Amino acid sequence: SRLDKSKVINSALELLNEVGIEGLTTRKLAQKLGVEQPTLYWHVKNKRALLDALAIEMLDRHHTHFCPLEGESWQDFLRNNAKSFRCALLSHRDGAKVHLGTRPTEKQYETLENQLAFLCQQGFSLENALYALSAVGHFTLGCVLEDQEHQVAKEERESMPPLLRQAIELFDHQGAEPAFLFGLELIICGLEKQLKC
Amino acid sequence: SRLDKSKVINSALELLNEVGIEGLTTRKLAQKLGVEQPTLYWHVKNKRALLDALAIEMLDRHHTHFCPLEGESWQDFLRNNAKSFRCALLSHRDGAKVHLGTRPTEKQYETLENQLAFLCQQGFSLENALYALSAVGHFTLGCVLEDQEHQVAKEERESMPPLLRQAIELFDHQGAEPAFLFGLELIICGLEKQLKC
Ligand SMILES: CN(C)c1ccc(O)c2c1C[C@H]1C[C@H]3[C@H](N(C)C)C(O)=C(C(N)=O)C(=O)[C@@]3(O)C(O)=C1C2=O
Ligand SMILES: CN(C)c1ccc(O)c2c1C[C@H]1C[C@H]3[C@H](N(C)C)C(O)=C(C(N)=O)C(=O)[C@@]3(O)C(O)=C1C2=O
Ligand SMILES: [Mg+2]
Ligand SMILES: [Mg+2]
Repeated sequence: SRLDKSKVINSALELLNEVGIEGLTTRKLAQKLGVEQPTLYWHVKNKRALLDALAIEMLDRHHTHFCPLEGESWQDFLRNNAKSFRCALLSHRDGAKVHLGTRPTEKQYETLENQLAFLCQQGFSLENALYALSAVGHFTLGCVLEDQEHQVAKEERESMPPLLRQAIELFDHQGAEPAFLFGLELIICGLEKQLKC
Repeated sequence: SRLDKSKVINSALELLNEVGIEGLTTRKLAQKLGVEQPTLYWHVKNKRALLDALAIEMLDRHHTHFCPLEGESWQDFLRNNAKSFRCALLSHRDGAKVHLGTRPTEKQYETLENQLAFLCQQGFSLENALYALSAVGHFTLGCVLEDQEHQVAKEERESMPPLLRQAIELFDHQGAEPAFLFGLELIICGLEKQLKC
């Protein structure tokens, strides 16, 4: 044990994959680290705090499109931002659940301010620009949550009208990705509309 | 004890409110009913099955706009359908989590077939019509999940750029409802677009 925040979060990320969000505990975490449970406090207070750092960490590694490139349309940006957010959530077991209920923190202030200012100078009012953000985040979270639940819920469970069958089979056969890429693009047309004003 | 499925689900709905989704168990349920745990099996196999019935029940009571009224635009219908779905999820503690990962069941076949056929005769292809449905459901679920988590997550936790502050305060001050009504309406403009074809 070199004893590191970075090693704790690494190890916690692994443990999340092993047991998932409900089964994750600080007790189980220290044991995986081969340390006593008081020691691990020097890095995490408790489960919520641990979960906040896991959520933060998943963005650090995977949410790469947190920032607009100039010349890149706001439209492409809401697109690539949602994509990498999605990508962040999917990176681990219960990724979307680990994010749920988190809020902006100090180290995101600059990223997030830039995010609203980028939209604003495109001509969205601050209000619509923050609603453009929540619509995309709510929608993306909704997709990954359903998509992520699908598997554990299919484990624990065991004939119809032909259009419904066709619809389910089309839905089932096409991944989460198209269902995701589709709504994403409906939201972007709503916003292309709104902005025209 | 008259011993009823209807009484079990009533009582389970109550228990969900008391302890929430993770703390709900069949063990805790029978004890609330004043019965032994074998007895309660004659109505529910296990937690997943219980959760499926709770999810079903919340739609029965509250998801009233499951069906289009002719003369009612598809647009008004996707609107009122999302609204009452939302309404279903919010009706109980962890309502949105209880739905997560559920799938269409036999008694929904007629409702749901009608739902895709209604859109189809409006001129959506089956595929887009099922994507119009998932976009709205994913988005609605994403809203209520975040909205529902907000409170428990605020219990268990403890300064910034002024536009971010303004954005948070605007966001915070305006309920979940506007953030919800907004994305909903972006999705509907995307679909008003797509259909034009
Ligand atoms: C293909 N078909 C669209 C599927 C496929 C997988 C699914 O997991 C689901 C659907 C239909 C949708 C219908 C949506 C609908 N609406 C968009 C809210 C809806 O009215 C209902 C309902 N029972 O009225 C659903 O079951 C629903 O909430 C739902 O849970 C679905 C759902 O779980
Ligand atoms: C007002 N502002 C938009 C708020 C308010 C409450 C919130 O709970 C949140 C935001 C910003 C959004 C930004 C979205 C952004 N995007 C739409 C995916 C985003 O890029 C980030 C990010 N850190 O890059 C978020 O924090 C974000 O995922 C997020 O978690 C937010 C979030 O949790
Ligand atoms: Mg967030
Ligand atoms: Mg569903």
